[PDB]
Formats: sequence, C-alpha cells, structure tokens
Amino acid sequence: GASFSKPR
Amino acid sequence: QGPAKTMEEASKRSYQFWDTQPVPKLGEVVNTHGPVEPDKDNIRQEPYTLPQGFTWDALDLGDRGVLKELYTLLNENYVEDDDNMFRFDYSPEFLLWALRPPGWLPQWHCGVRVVSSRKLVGFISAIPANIHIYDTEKKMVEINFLCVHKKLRSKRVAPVLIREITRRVHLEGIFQAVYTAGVVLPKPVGTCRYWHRSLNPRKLIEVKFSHLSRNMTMQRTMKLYRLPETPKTAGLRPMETKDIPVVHQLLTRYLKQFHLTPVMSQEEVEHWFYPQENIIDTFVVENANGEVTDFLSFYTLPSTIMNHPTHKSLKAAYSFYNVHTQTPLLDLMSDALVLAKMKGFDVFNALDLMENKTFLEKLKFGIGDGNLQYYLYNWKCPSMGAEKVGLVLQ
Ligand SMILES: CCCCCCCCCCCCCC(=O)SCCNC(=O)CCNC(=O)[C@H](O)C(C)(C)COP(=O)(O)OP(=O)(O)OC[C@H]1O[C@@H](n2cnc3c(N)ncnc32)[C@H](O)[C@@H]1OP(=O)(O)O
Repeated sequence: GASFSKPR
Repeated sequence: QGPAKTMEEASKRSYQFWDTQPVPKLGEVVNTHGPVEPDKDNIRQEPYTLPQGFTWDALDLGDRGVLKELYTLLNENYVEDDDNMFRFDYSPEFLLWALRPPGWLPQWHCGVRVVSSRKLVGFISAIPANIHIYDTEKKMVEINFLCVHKKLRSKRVAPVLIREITRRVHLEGIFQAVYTAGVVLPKPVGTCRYWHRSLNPRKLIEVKFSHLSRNMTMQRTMKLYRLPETPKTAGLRPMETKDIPVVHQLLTRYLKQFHLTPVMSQEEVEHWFYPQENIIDTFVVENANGEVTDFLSFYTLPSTIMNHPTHKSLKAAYSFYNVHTQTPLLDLMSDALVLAKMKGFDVFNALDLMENKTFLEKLKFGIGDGNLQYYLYNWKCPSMGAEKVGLVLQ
C-alpha cells in the first residue's frame, strides 16, 4: 500500500 | 514542499495540488455521504502535457522485457522506510498478479519514458474494484504503484501522473477511487498502522530492521519468537480450485461487518486467493465433515536492504484476508506465522485493521513506525477507526 514500515 | 507523517504536522502544511482536487479538506469534519462533485459528462480527450523530453507510454506487462523495466523502476525508486534502509522489491510475477486482475485495462498501466533513451522514469496504475463504503456500493478504481524516478523528483511530475490516470479512468465512466499512502494527504478516511512479527530475529537485528528490546539478550529474543514446526489447526491445507466458491462465500459474509471493503466476484476471488508460489498463499480449514469453515492468506513482498555488504534482501509476508467462522482467529494467525516461518519468511507484517488488534499483541507483533492512510477520491463520508477498515491493497 505504498507505506514501508519497520518496528518502532 | 515536503510530505507529512502526522495529522498535526500536515495541518500546518499547504496542499497546492490537493486543494485543486475533489477531496475533503484536512481541517473539516465530514458530516455527509456522497460524491464531492457530480460526474463529468465531457472528458478531456488529450493526455496531459509532460515536461519537455518525456512521453507517455502504456506498458504491455505481457511483454517480458517491458515488465522487467517496470520491475527495475520500482526496485530502484519505489517506497523506502523513513530511514532509507529498506525499499520494496515487488517481483515481476507479483506485479502481474497485482496489475492484471479481472477487468484490468492496458491504458491504466500508465508509464513515462525519456524520449531520447526510452528509459522508464515514471509509472502509475489503476485496477477496477467494486467498493462498499458504509451503505453504498460503487464501482471505483484502486490506484497503486505511483513512482517517479529519483532523478526526476520534486519537479511536479507526480501531479501530472495523478491527473492523467484520473482522466483515463474518467473516460471509462468511473468517478471514484481508493488509494493508500504512508504520508498524510487530504483527507484520510481511516488511519492504520503496520505491526511486525519477527520470524528470523537474528537476521532482522543484524540488518537493523529490528532492535534488541530493552534488557533482552539475543538468546532470550530467539526463544521469545520461537514457533512450532507445524501448524496446529485440524484440517488446514492449501486452497484448491474446488474451494473457490466457499472462499468467496466466507469472505463475502465476513466482510459485511466492516465499513470499507471490496466486493469481489467469484472470478476476483480466484485471482486474489488461488495460491501462487512466492506471490500469494491461502490455506483453508476443511473440517471433519469436509466443509471449509475458515481460511488464512498472506502475500509475498520482499524488500531490498540498501547498501548492505552481506544481506541483500528481507523476505516479508503481508497479512491479506483472514476469515474465521469455527476456528479462533488467534489460532488461525498462529498457524499463519508457522506457515510463513516454514516458507522461509524473515518477518510477518499485519495492519491493525479488521479484527487484527485482537491478536497482534498476543502473538508478539511489535508496532511499526509506518502508518497506512486510506483515502477515497471524490467521495465524502465520515472517517472510521482502523477496526472498521476491511480492505487490504498490494
Ligand atoms: C476517478 C479516478 C481518480 C484516480 C486518482 C485518485 C488519486 C490517486 C492519488 C495517488 C495515489 C498514490 C497511491 C500509491 O501509489 S502510494 C505510492 C507512492 N509512491 C512512492 O512513495 C514511491 C517513492 N516516491 C516517489 O516515487 C515520489 O516521491 C512520488 C511519486 C511519491 C512523488 O513524486 P515527487 O516527490 O517528485 O513529488 P512531485 O514534486 O512530483 O509532486 C508533489 C505533489 O504530489 C503530492 N504527493 C506526494 N506523494 C504523494 C502520494 N504518494 N500520493 C499522492 N500525492 C502525493 C505532494 O504532496 C504534492 O502535492 P501538494 O502537497 O502540493 O498538494
């Protein structure tokens, strides 16, 4: 979905 | 001139492009349900003008060479994490899955090339989707894969791409769209957050995708995330062709409880769920009576690890649609983790939408730094909590 997340 | 990650930071920002578009303003609260503007009965026939030296080109993804050019554009220029450490690495065969579902149109695979070299430097796509939003079902498109080459950024090429795909969708009689992004734009209908479940914690920590929890050793971290070798749910097996109708039935009934969902035909269910190795995995629960009562699914989307001498890629699974009627959702997702570990994934990602908050903390997911904002184009409706979003994009 056009959002690259990684853990905070 | 730069993007925003938070709603308070975005409220001090100016949106020169999005102020011109039929979307609600970031500041106003939406009290109604319906289109922002009436449908147009005359549509611009000519493509929007690109800056000098660039040309439109519709990409035939059935041509292996052209598909590979798109793979390379995305591999080198698509979305990164906010620290510029990882980049999506959609595979060619995944791209074909995501871009040629039932009803796909060639003009909706909208490329930009340099005239002289033919180098592909821009892309945007639309695919058709029937969308249920509160009490309205409507034909829309889903926009995805908006990408501008790094060397062409900050030159107002993205607004031209958006207007050109809008025009091409208008020509087919469609006036609403759904899309997602990690940045805040006018105006989110829902705000979701990615969570991450470590499967290979040693690799994830070495590449600094993850970090050691406060007062936790690596040994402890390995034991914490250890999973069984095989799933536990009786009768769990891969989806087969004979399961297409019941998977469609289960999904359709399950999605009624949310406020933003797809409405899939049986052919769309076949496309989005029938297993394809290294693209989409779907497992059904066939019980002691031979009835399919549940299913889990997740898609394959690795990332490039930028500038790393040894580890070049991270294999990630993304939670797709998980439907439970007889098996607890917690057990279903536990088995999804076991299956992903078995298939070599390094991490399992899931959003906090649908009922996912009921299992995220229990199954040792950790919260991510990325929001996933959901948006509708030319549709006014009140925002909703993440738990009411029932739509997952590729
Ligand atoms: C009826 C049918 C309707 C169909 C259309 C429905 C709408 C679809 C809308 C698109 C849905 C995409 C959904 C998925 O694909 S999200 C995928 C987004 N892709 C990436 O993040 C890939 C990596 N980044 C890039 O390739 C570029 O940085 C992009 C292309 C993102 C911007 O290139 P660049 O950095 O060179 O910017 P610019 O100078 O050309 O132009 C900046 C203007 O554009 C606004 N902007 C920035 N990012 C986005 C964004 N992600 N969605 C919408 N707008 C965005 C920006 O705020 C500013 O507007 P304003 O701030 O002045 O107002």
